[PDB]
Amino acid sequence: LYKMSSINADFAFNLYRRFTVETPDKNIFFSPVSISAALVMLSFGACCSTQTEIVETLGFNLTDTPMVEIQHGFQHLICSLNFPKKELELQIGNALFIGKHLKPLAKFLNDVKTLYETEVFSTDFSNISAAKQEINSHVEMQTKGKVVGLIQDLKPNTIMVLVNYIHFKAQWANPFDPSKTEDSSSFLIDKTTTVQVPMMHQMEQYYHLVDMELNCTVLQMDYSKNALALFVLPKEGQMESVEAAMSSKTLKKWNRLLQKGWVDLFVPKFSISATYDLGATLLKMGIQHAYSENADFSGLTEDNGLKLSNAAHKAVLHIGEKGTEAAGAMFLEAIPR
Ligand SMILES: N[C@@H](Cc1cc(I)c(Oc2cc(I)c(O)c(I)c2)c(I)c1)C(=O)O
Repeated sequence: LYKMSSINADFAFNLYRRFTVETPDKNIFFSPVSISAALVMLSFGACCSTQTEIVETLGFNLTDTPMVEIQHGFQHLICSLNFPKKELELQIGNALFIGKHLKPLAKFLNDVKTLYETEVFSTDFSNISAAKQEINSHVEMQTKGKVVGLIQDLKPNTIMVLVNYIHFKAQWANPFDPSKTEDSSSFLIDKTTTVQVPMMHQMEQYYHLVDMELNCTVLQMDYSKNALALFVLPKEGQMESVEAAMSSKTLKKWNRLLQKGWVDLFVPKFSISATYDLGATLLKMGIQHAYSENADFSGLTEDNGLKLSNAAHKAVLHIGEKGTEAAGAMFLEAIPR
């Protein structure tokens, strides 16, 4: 419901915080919905503690939201996100690359295809090089060329890869005039160091606030339809404290407090990318049995013949005068159990 949105948001912020620990004072950029979607999809085929660990790690309490409701919730979410929207490109889909010799349950396959935007491909993982290339170029195509080389290394014993992809392209409700963009303006990257970036500039009415508790400025920039960007600008030295406070509760607070008024606004034009090896992180967060010799994916294949081995994510962002283009992909790799 809006219950799910609250849970998924808090998962995003907790995972975000894990990243600030693994790569401190560095660019962070990921798609929470992509990561959550891949794991939920994996959970559809899992049983018992293997299944429950995955959803609990995603933030859910199975007393509050039974397994079945979580499944239906995520199927509804991905359907809604993919629903045609004028002036907005947003697609999120998944692909299952199944080994030639695996015995996937027709139930699992029919379910993910009908209910979870899944394309299924029979894959010859005995040519591990060609398989890696096939999967990479499919993710590349589905992300409109924006996510290149998702998979760097694929284990020779790989017998299944689950991939989720997201592509987003939208125009600002109020685009910037490139004739007002300063070619070269300073951006502070640490206390004593600046980099030069093009700085877009406009004066318009925007929803905004100063959080008096957190000492950050929050700025909402709408896209032309069904979407928005939130920029959170901490006071000097206050990034750590703002990061600690990010939560669904904090977003709900801001939603009430944001007020539309005139702002003389300067936003950088830039592109960034980020990659994450997620195997160890997901284990630490509580996904354990999925990796073990006693992994229970009895809902996926006839012979419960696999276990999770690797996971990784790549995401890219561009912001310019016209709008924003962002893409991401998540993969989970399985080997014989
Ligand atoms: N106020 C305008 C603009 C706005 C939309 C969203 I989406 C949002 O982000 C969240 C995220 C979660 I999770 C919530 O529970 C809530 I409430 C808002 C915020 I901040 C502001 C609107 O409503 O369209």
